[PDB]
Amino acid sequence: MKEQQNAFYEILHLPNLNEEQRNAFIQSLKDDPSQSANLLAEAKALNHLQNEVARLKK
Amino acid sequence: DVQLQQSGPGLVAPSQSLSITCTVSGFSLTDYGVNWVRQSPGKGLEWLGVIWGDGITDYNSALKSRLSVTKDNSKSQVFLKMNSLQSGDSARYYCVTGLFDYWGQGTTLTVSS
Amino acid sequence: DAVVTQESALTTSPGETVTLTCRSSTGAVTTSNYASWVQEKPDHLFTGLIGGTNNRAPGVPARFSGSLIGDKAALTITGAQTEDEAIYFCALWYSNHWVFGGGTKLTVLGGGGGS
Repeated sequence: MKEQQNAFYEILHLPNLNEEQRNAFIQSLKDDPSQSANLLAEAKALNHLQNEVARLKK
Repeated sequence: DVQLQQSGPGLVAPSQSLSITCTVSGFSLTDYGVNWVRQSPGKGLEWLGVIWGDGITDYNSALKSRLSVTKDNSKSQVFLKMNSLQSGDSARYYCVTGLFDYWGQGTTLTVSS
Repeated sequence: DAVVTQESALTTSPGETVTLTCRSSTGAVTTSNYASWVQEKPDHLFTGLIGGTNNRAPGVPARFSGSLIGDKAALTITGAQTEDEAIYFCALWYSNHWVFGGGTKLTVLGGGGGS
């Protein structure tokens, strides 16, 4: 519960995720809270890649 | 004007390890990631790992226990270390930016059987 | 354990349009695979072309473009030039690692102009 709360918070504050990606991680966290750690890591990686995309748009 | 310049010893035969330094200019390592990839003489491209702006590092899971990718944000340098080398690690090693958009010039490593 | 597959070879000629594709064994290629395309020319010289499905790297000529077509990623050269004869690799991101395709050897037959 608290771990899902923390995971929600971190995912919603990843600045470069788009809303489709955010929604997907939120739903995955609701479906399988025991996977929070892995899901959070995966979201951070997508955020990293989105940041690279923003660099290449620029 | 992005530039990735590779240096370091490459192979150090006294240990059986590889050390490569990638010096980057044109962007801050605090913001953007750097990949390492290799290409063997008769194979394709193999991704080794990436170090992101915040220091998080993702590794190739088949090689992770032998790999260390680190960086110095102030020197704009990224360091690849690969240990316990075998002849199958002979390859050209490249540092690259986050979506493979800019490549270093490569470092050749040949490990004898 | 994803496998990325590309055409082994394609042949074009100056001024034609050619599309190279990049297939994922796990299903459709999506935005979150960040499909990226690199060119290898002789003496092991690599140049990035497209990153994150459809973004041209700085300095890359306008004739290169990236897209998703059906279930695959695609690199299109609209008006091929003789210097585009090279090997083209695609890379796809899978949750926590990159996987490269085997590369496509593009032959550009004949002589042409270009940008």
